[PDB]
Amino acid sequence: RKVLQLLRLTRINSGTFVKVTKATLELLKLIEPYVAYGYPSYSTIRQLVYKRGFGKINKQRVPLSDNAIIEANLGKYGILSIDDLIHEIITVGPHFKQANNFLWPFKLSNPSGGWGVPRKFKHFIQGGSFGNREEFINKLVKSMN
Amino acid sequence: MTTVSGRDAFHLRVRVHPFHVLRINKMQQGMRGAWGKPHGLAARVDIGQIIFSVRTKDSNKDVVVEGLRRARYKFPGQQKIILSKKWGFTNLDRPEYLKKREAGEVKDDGAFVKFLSKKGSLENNIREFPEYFAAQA
Amino acid sequence: GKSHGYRSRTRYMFQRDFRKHGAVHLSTYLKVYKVGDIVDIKANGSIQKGMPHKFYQGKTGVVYNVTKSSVGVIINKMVGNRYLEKRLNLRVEHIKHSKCRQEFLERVKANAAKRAEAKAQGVAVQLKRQPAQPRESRIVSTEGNVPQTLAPVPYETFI
Amino acid sequence: QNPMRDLKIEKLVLNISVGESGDRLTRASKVLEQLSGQTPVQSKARYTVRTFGIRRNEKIAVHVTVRGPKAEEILERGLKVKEYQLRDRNFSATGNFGFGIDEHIDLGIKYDPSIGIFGMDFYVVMNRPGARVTRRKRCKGTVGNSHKTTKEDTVSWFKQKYDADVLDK
Amino acid sequence: AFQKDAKSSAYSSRFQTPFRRRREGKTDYYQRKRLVTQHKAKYNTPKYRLVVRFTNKDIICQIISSTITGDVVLAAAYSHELPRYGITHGLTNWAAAYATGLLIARRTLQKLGLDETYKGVEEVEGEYELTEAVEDGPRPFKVFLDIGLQRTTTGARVFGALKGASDGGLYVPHSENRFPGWDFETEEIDPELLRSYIFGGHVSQYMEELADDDEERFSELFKGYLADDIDADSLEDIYTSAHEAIRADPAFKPTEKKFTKEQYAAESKKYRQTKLSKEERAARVAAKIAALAGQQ
RNA sequence: GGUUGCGGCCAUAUCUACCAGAAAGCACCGUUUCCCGUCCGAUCAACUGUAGUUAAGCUGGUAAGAGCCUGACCGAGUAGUGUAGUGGGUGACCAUACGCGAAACUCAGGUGCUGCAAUCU
RNA sequence: GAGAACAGAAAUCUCCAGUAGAACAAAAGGGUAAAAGCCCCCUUGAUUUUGAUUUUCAGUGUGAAUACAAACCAUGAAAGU
RNA sequence: AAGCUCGUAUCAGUUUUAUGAGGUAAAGCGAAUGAUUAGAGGUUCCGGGGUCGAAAUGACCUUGACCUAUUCUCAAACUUUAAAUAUGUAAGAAGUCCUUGUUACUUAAUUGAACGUGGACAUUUGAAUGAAGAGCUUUUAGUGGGCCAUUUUUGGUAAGC
Ligand SMILES: [Mg+2]
Ligand SMILES: [Mg+2]
Ligand SMILES: [Mg+2]
Ligand SMILES: [Mg+2]
Ligand SMILES: [Mg+2]
Ligand SMILES: [Mg+2]
Ligand SMILES: [Mg+2]
Ligand SMILES: [Mg+2]
Ligand SMILES: [Mg+2]
Ligand SMILES: [Mg+2]
Ligand SMILES: [Mg+2]
Ligand SMILES: [Mg+2]
Ligand SMILES: [Mg+2]
Ligand SMILES: [Mg+2]
Ligand SMILES: [Mg+2]
Ligand SMILES: [Mg+2]
Ligand SMILES: [Mg+2]
Ligand SMILES: [Mg+2]
Ligand SMILES: [Mg+2]
Ligand SMILES: [Mg+2]
Ligand SMILES: [Mg+2]
Ligand SMILES: [Mg+2]
Ligand SMILES: [Mg+2]
Ligand SMILES: [Mg+2]
Ligand SMILES: [Mg+2]
Ligand SMILES: [Mg+2]
Ligand SMILES: [Mg+2]
Ligand SMILES: [Mg+2]
Ligand SMILES: [Mg+2]
Ligand SMILES: [Mg+2]
Ligand SMILES: [Mg+2]
Ligand SMILES: [Mg+2]
Ligand SMILES: [Mg+2]
Ligand SMILES: [Mg+2]
Ligand SMILES: [Mg+2]
Ligand SMILES: [Mg+2]
Ligand SMILES: [Mg+2]
Ligand SMILES: [Mg+2]
Ligand SMILES: [Mg+2]
Ligand SMILES: [Mg+2]
Ligand SMILES: [Mg+2]
Ligand SMILES: [Mg+2]
Ligand SMILES: [Mg+2]
Ligand SMILES: [Mg+2]
Ligand SMILES: [Mg+2]
Ligand SMILES: [Mg+2]
Ligand SMILES: [Mg+2]
Repeated sequence: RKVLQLLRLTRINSGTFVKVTKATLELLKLIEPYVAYGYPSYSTIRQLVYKRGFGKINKQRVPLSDNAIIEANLGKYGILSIDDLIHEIITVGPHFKQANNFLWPFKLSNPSGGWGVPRKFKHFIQGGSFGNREEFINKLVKSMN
Repeated sequence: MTTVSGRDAFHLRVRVHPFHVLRINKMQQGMRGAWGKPHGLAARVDIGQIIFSVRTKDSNKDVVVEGLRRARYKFPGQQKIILSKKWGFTNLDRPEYLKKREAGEVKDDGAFVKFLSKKGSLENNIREFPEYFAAQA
Repeated sequence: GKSHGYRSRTRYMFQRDFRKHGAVHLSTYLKVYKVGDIVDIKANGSIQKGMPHKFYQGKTGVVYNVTKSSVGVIINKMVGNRYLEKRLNLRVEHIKHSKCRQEFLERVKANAAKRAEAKAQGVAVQLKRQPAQPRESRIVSTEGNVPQTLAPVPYETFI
Repeated sequence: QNPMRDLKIEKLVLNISVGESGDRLTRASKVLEQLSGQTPVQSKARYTVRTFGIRRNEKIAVHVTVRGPKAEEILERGLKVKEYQLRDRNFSATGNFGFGIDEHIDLGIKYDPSIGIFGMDFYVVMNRPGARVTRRKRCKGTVGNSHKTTKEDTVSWFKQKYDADVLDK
Repeated sequence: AFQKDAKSSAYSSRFQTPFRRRREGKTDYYQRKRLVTQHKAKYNTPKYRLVVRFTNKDIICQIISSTITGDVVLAAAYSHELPRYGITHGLTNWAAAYATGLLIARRTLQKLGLDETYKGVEEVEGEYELTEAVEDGPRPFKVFLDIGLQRTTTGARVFGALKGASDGGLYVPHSENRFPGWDFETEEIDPELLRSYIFGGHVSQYMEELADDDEERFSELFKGYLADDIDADSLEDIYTSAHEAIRADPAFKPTEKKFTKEQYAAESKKYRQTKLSKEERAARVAAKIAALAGQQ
């Protein structure tokens, strides 16, 4: 619970990016039964950001949709386009914290193709859906984005 | 075991002691204060835990195994009989025990056995196990 | 019925450590405390006067007072949904200086160094701590070390 | 070797076990005093027995330890009574020895019907020099085996000076 | 030792060996604890002990303080330093004890500044007194008697040393009831007698009483007093001068040495067995089961 | 390097058996007038350092020694355990997934380190 | 364990081994070896003043306890207690 | 409920790093205590039997106890070792360094202890993640029969106990 909050996942099918270090790796470890996660590709970070990507701006949650919205709030850190944003995320840049926190938790729909699997709450490895499923995270996220 | 193969054919070892006391609420009062008096004893036993152990001449295998089979009926819950890799009640598989014995190393004792170690006083180690210290027969 | 006296439940807590009974070695007394020192608490069952209550066993606090044979330790004890301030009069045999800070202090002294060493050179510092990074690429060689292939083993019984 | 690992008498302790306290005991005391010169000590019963007729801390015995020349005089003097023949027992595993004699008159010492007759326990504890190591206050230590008194060495010692016999097997 | 005695695996395994310095019968920790520890609100203030120890005929005097790495000699005076001063015989005696104490007081008190101020009783009528704090000035050097294992008898010479360090100027808190000439059956010190021990009156009166009741013995012990023509009477002037000489220059003369450390090194190594190697030890086994086994 | 006095950590210092120790030091050791304590000058007190001894103490070395200390993919990723499932099984219980992970065992290595002052062929 | 007249399974004397296997009013558990146990010596600090603190807790009371301050004392050569 | 003082601020049913505490699970029992199966070898001027005997502190058998090195088995109120889960503190501006004032405390000592004056260094100022901010104050309702599930778990043969 707490962890799921600190990673800003407080409703089903919502998603965020996480930079991997020991100190977050353990956090992931703690919430495996309740999440599905993996290594996202350039392709799915781009389409995540282009379509479902919103900024937090004096709260509110503002669509990206114009580049001046980003330069306004992220420009301080270099970063003055939607692609600058994507670039910071994917390369885990020096300013990933600000760049990624700026991103409001993505809100996906349920997968179109379905889940694979007849039961979600076992681990991927056991025919289920949760845990690190590595590069197979893009197939899923795309079906939900 | 004895009637079929003789009272000195074999060695039976109950390998399990009933150290756990079973209580009983024998019986005006109802459930008020209901701490049993001792009723009987019982061994608490594991999975894979040996219950009986028996040693013979190989040429009696069946007779022993049929004995353990018949005793099975005397017990709750499935148990299964197993042929050992070990030499009798010893800790050693039949070859390793043979290698140690037909060396020097092993010496008789009441029912069991003693083994020369490379540790300790060279002196009173040469005392015991004289038939070592040649390294042949 | 129930019993809840002062050292209740403490059988092995206050108990003495295998082969370590007897006099307390003299350094326990040559050690020196000042206000603000952080100390860890552990009771020495051999010293009955001036002994912490079991709740404070294993606990760390800050010195607030120094007397002839004692130090006063403040501990925050949380009772309810709130902490309260507790002051503990302990004899020196139940207190030791805490290491809980030695990594900090060592790190400051050093952070001051790497900085001066940097500043008066041509900046570039980086002196916050960082978690275990995931490891990098690497090329493992085969030369001297071809892969050995294992498979799983059958069932056996040895007994 | 030997130079100074000689063989002295640590001390001689005489002991009179009486079944009781009172006159009979205090007389048995007098004996030891006029025989030791030194003023003797009294021992209390360690518990109760009732078939020995003795209550705890009753005073039940007296005794005295004598060291140096005085000890030899008395030793010999009872060794006389015992005609200079002891036994392969007597000599303890740790090297002391003792013997009893009844009738204390059998060694100098007149009679006096107001004193009575008592039997004594003679017990000779032997040691070599440097026994102090075990007995002193600081740096208390123990004497090494090639110094510790033994039965063999004390019987040997005995069989020599005095020129007495050991007897038995 | 004895077969049915001796020890088991069990016994030795569970054995808790004492502190070394107790196994050695040297350190009484119960009192060391109480000699050394400081008021916790007096922080790094050392608690200097005046350690007095009697060997088979050397008197040792150190002012020592404690440190969790080891203790610390401030100053040290051995009664074998008394030939520098006019004492050659009987340096294990009461008056030597006094002298050596006196030497220790003066010596440090010197190297501490309180050399000039704080002299203690220069006179010595052995009246009873500790050294009083001067009016507006440094409080004196305070130090506590480490008798060590000594028994406390009223007469002990362990207190002889105490007297000269406290007649020397040190503040060494003490009472009178263990000084020679303290009346058991009245809380009263005869000082005409304690003066006598300070100067060695009991020894000289012995020397006298042997000079006409046995010169077999008087020559045996008191040999050297002959050999240097010092008969009794002068024994006071001997020590009275010793005090002068000691006060007049206590600053400790080390020995002229001869032969370097490096030398005492090499020659002592000559008599020092060095350990063995397992390879070496393995060769003593194999060798043993060559012989002791293979049928001679 | 030895040794002493005062130590710190308190067995790699302890235990059992045996041998070796120069020099100095400790020691054992002589004495009983004196302070002092004893049934006993053994302990404890004092006096000598003279009359004697390395025997013991002490120090060190030996031992397929007892013990103790260390180490290791030795045993063992075993036992146990946090977490998951509309997993298996009549049950007792047991597998599996993401993690944490012993103890015994076995084998090897070791057997006091060291502070302050004095002293020493 | 081994030794000494009466003296025995058990009386009193001695030596050796002895990590506590004893004792410490009492229940049990902690603790303790030049002591915290045993013998002796001197004692009244089991006293005076009024606060803080820990346990139980409401952070009330009560019980019990802890470390100090200000007294007067005890003991010890003393540090101290 | 009413708010009040402030606000990037300080905040946390979370991780990480560093440093503590613990005696449960497991384990152990040829380690202490307590239990338990088997033999083997010892030891008696000495627990009792029996042959020789006038006896023997006599010898020989014998069963007991003990001792030695072994063997099978156990513990909520046993234990050397000793987890996992839980658990205390710490990760800086209320910080680190220099200079040298105050006192009746404290030191042999202007020695220390406490509190200071003067000076040196800014946000990679000192881990992660989050933070619809944080802190604070008053007053008052209802409630003070609880029941269930997984896991741990006591009593009971058991119970929808
Ligand atoms: Mg994140
Ligand atoms: Mg589709
Ligand atoms: Mg469809
Ligand atoms: Mg389709
Ligand atoms: Mg389905
Ligand atoms: Mg879609
Ligand atoms: Mg009814
Ligand atoms: Mg009923
Ligand atoms: Mg009942
Ligand atoms: Mg069955
Ligand atoms: Mg209860
Ligand atoms: Mg001890
Ligand atoms: Mg008390
Ligand atoms: Mg000799
Ligand atoms: Mg009688
Ligand atoms: Mg034994
Ligand atoms: Mg063994
Ligand atoms: Mg004392
Ligand atoms: Mg010599
Ligand atoms: Mg006399
Ligand atoms: Mg003498
Ligand atoms: Mg003496
Ligand atoms: Mg020798
Ligand atoms: Mg010595
Ligand atoms: Mg060994
Ligand atoms: Mg588990
Ligand atoms: Mg579920
Ligand atoms: Mg299930
Ligand atoms: Mg399993
Ligand atoms: Mg008790
Ligand atoms: Mg003591
Ligand atoms: Mg009262
Ligand atoms: Mg009330
Ligand atoms: Mg418990
Ligand atoms: Mg268990
Ligand atoms: Mg088990
Ligand atoms: Mg274990
Ligand atoms: Mg056991
Ligand atoms: Mg085994
Ligand atoms: Mg347990
Ligand atoms: Mg935590
Ligand atoms: Mg944030
Ligand atoms: Mg906000
Ligand atoms: Mg309310
Ligand atoms: Mg209410
Ligand atoms: Mg109410
Ligand atoms: Mg109601």
